[PDB]
Amino acid sequence: SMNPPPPETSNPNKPKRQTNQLQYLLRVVLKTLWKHQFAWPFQQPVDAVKLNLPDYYKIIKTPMDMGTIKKRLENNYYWNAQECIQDFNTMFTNCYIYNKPGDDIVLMAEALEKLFLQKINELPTE
Ligand SMILES: Cc1cc(/N=N/c2ccc(S(=O)(=O)Nc3ccccn3)cc2)c(N)c(C)c1O
Repeated sequence: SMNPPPPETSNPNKPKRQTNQLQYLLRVVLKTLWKHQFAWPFQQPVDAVKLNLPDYYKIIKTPMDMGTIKKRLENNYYWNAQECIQDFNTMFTNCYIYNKPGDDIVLMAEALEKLFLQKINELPTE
């Protein structure tokens, strides 16, 4: 099986804006997670071909990753902070669906998610 195309990251038919929350999500949240020691599985779409995961895209229909999120932020793809937050949550959830408790990748997701949630608790005002 081929990989699916990656998620879209730019669309000139959507309106654009910068908000203080979206700024925080790129400059604080995304950049803090990106440099973490456990970021590496999450920095690009899951390459099911290269990683020998032939059922990955049979199970995961809404793939998401932080490379995609970073590009979406940088391209003003998101209008609402919640859309971005949702993408992070999808990314974690997919990892929990496909993998099992105690897998190394799950433990890495958990740690990154706890950090994510801490930072989201510190989002500034609308
Ligand atoms: C999200 C997710 C990601 C997964 N793998 N992601 C990977 C992402 C990148 C690599 S890498 O370029 O070899 N870089 C490495 C490999 C090992 C250690 C540090 N960096 C390997 C795997 C994976 N195998 C599953 C099952 C997942 O659910």
